[PDB]
Amino acid sequence: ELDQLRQEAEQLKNQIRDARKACADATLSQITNNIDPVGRIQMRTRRTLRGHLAKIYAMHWGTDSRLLVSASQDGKLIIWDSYTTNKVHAIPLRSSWVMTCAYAPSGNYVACGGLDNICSIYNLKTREGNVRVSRELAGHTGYLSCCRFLDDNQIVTSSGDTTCALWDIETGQQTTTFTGHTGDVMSLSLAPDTRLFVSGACDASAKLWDVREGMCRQTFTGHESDINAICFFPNGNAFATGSDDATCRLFDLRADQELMTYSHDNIICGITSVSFSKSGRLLLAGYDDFNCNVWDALKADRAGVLAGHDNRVSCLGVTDDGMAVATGSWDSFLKIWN
Amino acid sequence: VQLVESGGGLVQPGGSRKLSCSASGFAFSSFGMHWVRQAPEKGLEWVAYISSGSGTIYYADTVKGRFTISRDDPKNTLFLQMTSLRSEDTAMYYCVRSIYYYGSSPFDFWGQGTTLTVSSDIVMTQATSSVPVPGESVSISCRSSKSLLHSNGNTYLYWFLQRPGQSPQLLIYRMSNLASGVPDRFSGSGSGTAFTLTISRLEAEDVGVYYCMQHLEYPLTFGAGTKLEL
Amino acid sequence: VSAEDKAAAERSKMIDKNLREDGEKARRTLRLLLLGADNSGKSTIVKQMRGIFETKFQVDKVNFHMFDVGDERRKWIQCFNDVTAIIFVVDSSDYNRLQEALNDFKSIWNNRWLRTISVILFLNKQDLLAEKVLAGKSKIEDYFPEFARYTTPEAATPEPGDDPRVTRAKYFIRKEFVDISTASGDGRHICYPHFTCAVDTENARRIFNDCKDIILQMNLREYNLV
Amino acid sequence: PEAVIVPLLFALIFLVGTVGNTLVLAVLLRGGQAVSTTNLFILNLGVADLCFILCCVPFQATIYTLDGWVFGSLLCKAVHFLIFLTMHASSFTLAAVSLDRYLAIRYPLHSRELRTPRNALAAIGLIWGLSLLFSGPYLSYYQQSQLANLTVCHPAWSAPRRRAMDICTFVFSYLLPVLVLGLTYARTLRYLWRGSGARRAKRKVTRMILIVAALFCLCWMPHHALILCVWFGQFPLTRATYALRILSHLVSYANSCVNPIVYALVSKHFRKGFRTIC
Amino acid sequence: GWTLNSAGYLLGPHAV
Amino acid sequence: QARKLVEQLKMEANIDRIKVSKAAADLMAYCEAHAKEDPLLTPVPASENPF
Repeated sequence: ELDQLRQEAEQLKNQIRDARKACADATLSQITNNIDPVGRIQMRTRRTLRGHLAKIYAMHWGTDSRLLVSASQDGKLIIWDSYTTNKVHAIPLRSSWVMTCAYAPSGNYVACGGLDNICSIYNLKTREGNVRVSRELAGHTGYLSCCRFLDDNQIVTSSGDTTCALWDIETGQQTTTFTGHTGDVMSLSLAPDTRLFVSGACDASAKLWDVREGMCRQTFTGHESDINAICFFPNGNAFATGSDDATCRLFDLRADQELMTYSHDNIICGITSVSFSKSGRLLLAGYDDFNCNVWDALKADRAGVLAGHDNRVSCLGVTDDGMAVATGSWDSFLKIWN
Repeated sequence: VQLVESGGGLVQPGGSRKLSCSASGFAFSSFGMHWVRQAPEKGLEWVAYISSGSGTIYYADTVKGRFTISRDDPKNTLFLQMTSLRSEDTAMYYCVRSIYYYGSSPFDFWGQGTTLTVSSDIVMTQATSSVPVPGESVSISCRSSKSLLHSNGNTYLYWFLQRPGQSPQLLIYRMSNLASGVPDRFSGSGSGTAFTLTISRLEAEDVGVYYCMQHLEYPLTFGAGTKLEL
Repeated sequence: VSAEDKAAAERSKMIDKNLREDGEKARRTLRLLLLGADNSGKSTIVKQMRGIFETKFQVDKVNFHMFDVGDERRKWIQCFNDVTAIIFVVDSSDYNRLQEALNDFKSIWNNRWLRTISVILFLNKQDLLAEKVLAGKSKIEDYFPEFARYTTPEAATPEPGDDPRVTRAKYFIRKEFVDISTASGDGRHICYPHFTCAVDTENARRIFNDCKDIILQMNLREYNLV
Repeated sequence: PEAVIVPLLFALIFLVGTVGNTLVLAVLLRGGQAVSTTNLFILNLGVADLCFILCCVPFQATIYTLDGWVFGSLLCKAVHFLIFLTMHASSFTLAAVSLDRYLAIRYPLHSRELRTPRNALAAIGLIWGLSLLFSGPYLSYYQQSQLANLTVCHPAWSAPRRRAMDICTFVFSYLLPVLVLGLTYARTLRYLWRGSGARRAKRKVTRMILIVAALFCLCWMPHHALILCVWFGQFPLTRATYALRILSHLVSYANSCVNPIVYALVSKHFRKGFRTIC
Repeated sequence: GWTLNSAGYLLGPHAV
Repeated sequence: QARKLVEQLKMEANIDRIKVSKAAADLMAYCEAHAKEDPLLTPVPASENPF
């Protein structure tokens, strides 16, 4: 009974491993070898956005790429105008402990969550000239880690109880749940089609979930420790993950296998937050060593350093148009680089 | 939201008067406030402006030195003090709210006006005064003395509609954006010193007078207005 | 800048003034963190001085917050690294799970992001320990063989009115945690041990003194004196 | 002989102090250190005292080397006004740092209410006001004239009045801040002394406090002592007295040279800020 | 090497 | 628990797959076809730079 089930599971796992090993014919480093390197890239602090009184723990750029929402552990949710260093709004949160932040694609709502297990949605552009809590989505058992919008009505939230959940804002209750992870789901990212999303947990593995049917499609394991952040390739068929292994890894969707690993002997610190560029040629990263390391997406060579922060960089964002990159660190100042 | 103003009446010239406006349904501390007068035989024209926190206070040229504006947030009230009024000062006074942040819609709500009967500037022109017109698209053209295009790329033109015996309501802010609740039929397009307002599928209760305002710099200037009749 | 832009700058200045006033009000309080396991009287000790639960108290006109989150705390413990202290309460009477308590203290003490966050140790349930060591049914040497060769350190003087066996047992338990703390302390963050009971009422004065010492060390560090 | 070592010594002092103080100022401005009472007081001491005293060193060097004043009349007054203004700001900021240290050591929690950065800026304004009050008449104490056939910059002040200002600037600038540091650090050391790591930290703090107090006493002592010798004893004119004058000026500048090192640059925290700015 | 300038600068123009 | 795991493994076993070379080529083609629209890789003029 149990022995037969274990044997069948082992046989299926070995079959999948053989299938993915047989599909690996040529390394991507061997294909893009004769491609001109991006060269050394220097980016300066164009705008420093001061006004947070505690460590910034999340971030998000608006669809317009002009307004960015920053969540910090002092209980505020400032919505900066990035061009002019202007604070459009300053939302005081019910609970100081905030670990995520999201700005809706339409722009009307923001969302924040933390150790309170509740994802709060704030409505911004309304009457009476105030931002007020619209829906306090509750139902997660562990701490909330990353919340991301789909439309004005649907949200995806990953929690510390080894699960993700797709909520309807109007109903206030989960419409879909995704389970199967063993450790805390520490990060989340969507796809341009908004039909699939990849989530990384502390069991040193990532999974690909489907929003509609709610069934896992692929699982990726190439990491030795917890995946502290994940970002998704602009194409829609790949993504990149950052662990505490001091290594990034580029995974793909169709071939179901790791493509490259980004690492350097000099860096040992964990990776907090990863992001791509608009084209996908360049891959930003953020490290615990109080700076950022720029890695080419096709050469795995350190293309530059963004050493402007005093404490560890927490969140890392790239605008929709790709004009600038915003790095928010525990120094309470988040900077714009270009 | 409601704005109700009390004051006015038959006052001999040279006297002193106070108008008090009370606001309900919104946070009064956040919004900035405007006092705007409209003569019985003339169009709208700016009078005074008080900012949130009362940090900055602006007065028109005509009423500078003999008018005062102030606000009380805990009481949710606005006081306008008028000294040594003139014979042409008889008008209807409106209180207008405007919030000033990126993407905001200023002048969105106009309070109910009072009545007060007595006993350089960017010149804006509206060529048409009364246009007879339902079911037909109507275009109203407003000309500005100088180009209303700042360096940052924001054009500052606002369109206001006044219904017969009713306070004006904001229609288009910054010449492109449509304020909340404004029907999709209204549209606005133009460039510096030449702006248009297009109305499609006109129906009942759509008539009124349309005023064009510039917010490029103080003092604010209103247009003569275009009247629409059946 | 146009009129709208100067007005937006004024609104931003008002927002920043409100933020700075709120921050000045918020920085006045000393935040803590309550950590422990099952059968540890963290609930009792917090009730005596009274997702995430919070208690608020104050002593000498100084305000404190004590947060406790209701395993695998290696992730959410990143948030509590600006706290002035971490409060660690253990069931020193229990011998079966005292070793996993030592392992937990190793986990928090050697944490990467708590590299400068001092810890306050409360060896709770001291009277249960006294009655257990008087009963003699359970021996510490059964669970910890090195207890047999351990002797009470000199210049101890715990308090007048306990048996030598009780003092020996409690001092051994304290020394285990102290050695774990001092293995890799490096002087950035230190451990404050205390023998708390279920009925003791002076559990806020101890925390006040410990927070005062932590702030004194931080002030010494900022003045470049150390 | 001396003519080849004097300008070299003054240039050496100028270089070491200017480098150290540019380091301290850069770290305290944009080393990531946010505004705080201790940062404001250390920044004030650094910039004001140290940069301005060593920026005014070259002119006294020209006094001792160039045989005659060459900077005109506006400089012959403004320079000495700045010298004594920033000596006073030095001593006052040292006293302020001592009192601030006592507040932040003895009352770690309630001083936190008292020692807001606003009160720090108020105290900085107050010490500058007292400094500008005290170094006022020095704007006319030194005047230009023609001695023999050559231009000179010298005290143009009646001997009683000149003596009165010498006594007043000595008593205030030296005695009052030295009294304040001595008393305050004595009380702080008394309170601190009433684990191996705790003993080591207390030893380090005691050593640093002793070093600071000894510096502020010993470095400015010889200059004021020599001036008092001039006014209250038979002070001869000798190559020995010329060496003593050079030594007094050198140690007076050495106080301001080693203040950035002692207050800030010898702590690993400040060094980490410096590594970040690099 | 007490120059006239320095000897005056410490003493004063009255008795250089 | 075992039944759910074996069912998931059986479901994941039957899946269309593409050779790593083709996916790599597609990634490179997408990367190079949009290299002109990236203002981080190709620096933007200071006059045209919003920041």
